[PDB]
Amino acid sequence: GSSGSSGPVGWQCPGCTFINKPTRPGCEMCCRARPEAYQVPASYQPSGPSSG
Ligand SMILES: [Zn+2]
Repeated sequence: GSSGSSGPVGWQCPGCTFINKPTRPGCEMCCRARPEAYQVPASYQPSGPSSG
């Protein structure tokens, strides 16, 4: 495969290669379901704001 290809986050749509957030199991462009094969880093958050 590719040596050191971490790149940006999110799973690249297996159809439109649309780097979709690691929290969105679906696509936005071709709304093509997320490829189960892919792997998401458990214990992940949308990085929401805090401190009111
Ligand atoms: Zn897509």
